Amino acid sequence: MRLSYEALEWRTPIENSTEPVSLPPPPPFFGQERAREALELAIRGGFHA
Amino acid sequence: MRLSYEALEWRTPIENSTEPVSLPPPPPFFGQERAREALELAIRGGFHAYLVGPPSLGKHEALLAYLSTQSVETPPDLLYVPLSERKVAVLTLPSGQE
Amino acid sequence: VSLIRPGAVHRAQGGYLILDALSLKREGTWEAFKRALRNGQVEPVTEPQAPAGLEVEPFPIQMQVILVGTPEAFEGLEEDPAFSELFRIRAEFSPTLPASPENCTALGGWLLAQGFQLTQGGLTRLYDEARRMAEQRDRMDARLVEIRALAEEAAVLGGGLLTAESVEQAIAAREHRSFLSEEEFLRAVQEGVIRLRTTGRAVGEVNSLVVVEAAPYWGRPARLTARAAPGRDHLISIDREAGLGGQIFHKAVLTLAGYLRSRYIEHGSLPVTISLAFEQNYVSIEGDSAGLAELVAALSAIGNLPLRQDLAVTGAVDQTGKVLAVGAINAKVEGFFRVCKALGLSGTQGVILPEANLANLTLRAEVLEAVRAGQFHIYAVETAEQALEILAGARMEGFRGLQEKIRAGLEAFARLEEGHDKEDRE
Amino acid sequence: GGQIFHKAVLTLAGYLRSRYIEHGSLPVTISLAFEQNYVSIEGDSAGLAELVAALSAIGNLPLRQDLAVTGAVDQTGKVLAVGAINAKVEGFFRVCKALGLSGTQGVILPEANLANLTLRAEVLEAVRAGQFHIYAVETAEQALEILAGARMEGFRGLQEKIRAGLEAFARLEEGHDKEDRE
Amino acid sequence: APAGLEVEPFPIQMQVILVGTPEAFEGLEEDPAFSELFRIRAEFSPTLP
Repeated sequence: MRLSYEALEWRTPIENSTEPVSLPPPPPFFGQERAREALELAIRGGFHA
Repeated sequence: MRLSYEALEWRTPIENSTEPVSLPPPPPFFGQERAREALELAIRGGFHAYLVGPPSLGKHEALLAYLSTQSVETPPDLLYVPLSERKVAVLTLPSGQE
Repeated sequence: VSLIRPGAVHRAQGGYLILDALSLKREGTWEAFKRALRNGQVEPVTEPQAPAGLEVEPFPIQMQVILVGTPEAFEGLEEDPAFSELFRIRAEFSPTLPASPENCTALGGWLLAQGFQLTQGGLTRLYDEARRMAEQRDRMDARLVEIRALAEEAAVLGGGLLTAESVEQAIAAREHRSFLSEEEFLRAVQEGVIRLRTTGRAVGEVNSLVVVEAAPYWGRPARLTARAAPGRDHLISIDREAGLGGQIFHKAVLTLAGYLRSRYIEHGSLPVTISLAFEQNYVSIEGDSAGLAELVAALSAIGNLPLRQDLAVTGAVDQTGKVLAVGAINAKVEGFFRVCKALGLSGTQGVILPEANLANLTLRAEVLEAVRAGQFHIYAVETAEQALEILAGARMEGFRGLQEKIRAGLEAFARLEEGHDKEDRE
Repeated sequence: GGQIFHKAVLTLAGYLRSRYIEHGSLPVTISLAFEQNYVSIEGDSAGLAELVAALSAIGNLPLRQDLAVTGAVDQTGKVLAVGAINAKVEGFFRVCKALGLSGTQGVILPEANLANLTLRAEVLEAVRAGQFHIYAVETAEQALEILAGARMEGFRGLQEKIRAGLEAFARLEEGHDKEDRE
Repeated sequence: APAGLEVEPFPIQMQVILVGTPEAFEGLEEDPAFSELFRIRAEFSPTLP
């Protein structure tokens, strides 16, 4: 099938590229819940991770 | 054949998971009668033994625990005594005399 | 004289000296220690830059050396005959203990001596996980320190008390912390990057089960395609011919070739060329566990039998046509269950595995619950004919049977080849 | 030839052997060559390209040179996903733009790589303008239909042409045998 | 040095957290003493959703 431009347009659209952003810092290991949970377990247990 | 759940249920059933247990410590090399008998033979005969087995079996600690319960005759007191300012020899004394 | 610092042979005089043979071999001290034991005497080591040192009498060796180490460190050390001359008593540790209530009680007592707070359910779960690690229903893993490590992790998650829930949480966390590779594989399967079908029927396609050798505990399906073409008696293993073939894995392919050659004899050499491919694998296949899957795929390709894609197939098979036991059966069954659950359980997915692995089926809680609910099936077979019957959903015997269809397909391929020869001549 | 690349060729051989059975062993010898390459080929991404080239050579089907072909294919005949799809698509777009876009150049790639198509801005603009096409296929038959510009089904179809070419080659071989005997 | 000091070994009251690419760890975890000491594995997903 011939893919249309809409089916190939992957970029998230921009509407105001001149507006500065002000966002709070993300938590450490954001998007890495596996590593964060493993480190939490290692910290509670005093294990070597 | 289509295995039923009963034929696949391998876990030993639990009935009271909130009841604390109080069990006596097992003998050293429990379930390892071969190694225990070999070590017994090595101890009686004064032979040099060697423990073999897959890593993480707890061989090093069970060995120390088993040897601690053993009782060898009082070893003679061995000490270095200088026969001169340049020559030092080994002296063997009855235990508790050094 | 007062500057002589005592060593191990001095502190262990009249008793026992426990040494690690890996350490003795690693630091080159083995030869010096071997000479000391044979001499029965040794002197404390003196720095060679000293002018003359003391005329120190060699210290007598009145101890019993007990070298402890993995077998590899000892077959790497006993090749020297002086070792077997000096260390003659071999205390060998069985890697597994017989799973019995007495050994469960012994494990509980050992853990209590280690300082844990056990409950009956927690001890039972730990004992079951020991049997899990032993991969046998009637044997528990003797690796007590591994059980102690799991107990420590359960204590941390259980607040110091080893309840059944705490041990289950510890095991789940252990699985999850090393689940990244399986998570990526499941994501790829769902995205369609790795095309796997767990529903419907396909001809010559079967969901073989492999074990990721990068971490030899995660099993995952790898669909296997067999294509039958008339001509040479060759059974082409596309995987092996293109490298990607274990030394044992080559034996499985030859064994299947022999079984197919000897089983179907109504012509001369088997008139079909079967190409077997672990497709989208891109990695070495080492075991012979594919034997049953390859055999059923080849038989379906020969007979144009649409195999059920619901069922994964694992198990080695000899040229007699009988399914033999395989290792890591739990890993493969649970991996196929993971893939089926990710794509959505349909109530008919399952795994075909040898009867010889019944004692090795220590499945996870979720797999057992699915089996009990009827959302997952486990089929135990002893001959490849049984596995093909389960897959294609028909019996070998009788008219319109699977064996008759296979024979008809073989006749068709032989007719194609002989017609090629006939129009070759005329 | 990569260790994996060997598997792609054997998979194509198996697909061709099992798919076209009106004679005995497939009566054709297909020689596949990456001309002017002079360097090792490691992936199996060439599987679809090799398959369609072999099918065209068998059936004397003139494939469109406008379209590049990427994608692995199994012996079932179904196109499988490949890695670095963006790099290949954009490289072919670069080559087409260097030689001048004609409004029909494009790339045939597996449907399994739809989630992996994060193309550059220029390629997306060309696709939107109609100067570049992206074809997503799931079976090698679809790729051959797109390349040769005809359907396999029906009379004068691609499948019929492939069968006719196979018959011609088989006739050449059996004639060689026939005058060899007499 | 002639004899040094009779220094008592310093206790280890810390938690070691070894950080590295997987290659450096499958090149390091082949020794069973590693998995005995470092048991908690905090693994980082190479991609976030």
